[PDB]
Amino acid sequence: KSLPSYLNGVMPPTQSFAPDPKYVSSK
Amino acid sequence: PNQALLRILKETEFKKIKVLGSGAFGTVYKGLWIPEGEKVKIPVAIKELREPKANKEILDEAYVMASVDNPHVCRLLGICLTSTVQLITQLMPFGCLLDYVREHKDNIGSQYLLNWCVQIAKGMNYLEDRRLVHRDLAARNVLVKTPQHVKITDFGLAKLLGAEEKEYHAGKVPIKWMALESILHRIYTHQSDVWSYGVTVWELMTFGSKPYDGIPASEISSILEKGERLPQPPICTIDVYMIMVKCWMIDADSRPKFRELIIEFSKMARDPQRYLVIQG
Repeated sequence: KSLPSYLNGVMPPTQSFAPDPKYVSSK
Repeated sequence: PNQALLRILKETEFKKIKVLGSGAFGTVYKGLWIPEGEKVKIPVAIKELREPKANKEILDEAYVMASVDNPHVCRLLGICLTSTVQLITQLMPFGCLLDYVREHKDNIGSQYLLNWCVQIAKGMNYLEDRRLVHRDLAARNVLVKTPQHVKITDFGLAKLLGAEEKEYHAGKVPIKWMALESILHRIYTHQSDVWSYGVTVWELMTFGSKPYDGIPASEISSILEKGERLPQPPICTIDVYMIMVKCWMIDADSRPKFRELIIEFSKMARDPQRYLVIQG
């Protein structure tokens, strides 16, 4: 029901969460 | 103190045999403890870490690190004190859960996976419930009782907080497994562990994959500020994931408390095949 649709199981080094400030720091 | 709780060993009630493994903070082995006299022989793994009264901790760490009555934390059996500290604990065979999920990626089912999570969580809870601070929680630092039972270990990096303590002020603890205040602010909190735990879960989820692998241990901050977090675990529904990314929030007292992680996991657990997607 809710999985990652990566291009060949290729799981990327990172998942970005900006601009959310709960994960983006004042800096 | 006294003659009870935290058995110390005369350096003759155990022999270092073969080298089980060497870490950053020390080279642990696997010998045999012969309780002086007591014709009873015992097989364990010696922890000869190498690094002042910085032992007050080691000691206070073990002091409770032995006061354990939980099925998810490798009770510290005993201790060795020479011109170099060493620890003993009821040796496990399989090993660190990382080796495990690495020999069984295509064999572990959602079941256990969601479980461990809860177990691991249960354990992190009892230490939190005993003014403790693990500091370095990770797949490696966790031993396998049975695929149906797992325990957490220590190399004494923890520290017991004193009534008026909320955060610990500071081996080296792999950067990649710690919160942001741990890196940027040499700060260790019941909440930073949570963040460590999110990485753990990630691992297990990715079947022990190397977190960030490829990106130097330097930029983890540089990006941790930029709001970057571990990718999504393929076998992970966007519902499991969220509890993880949630522990990696910048505000520290905004993250999932331990008791809680158990709840949302002791739930998911109730329907493993529903939150994870593994062929086999």
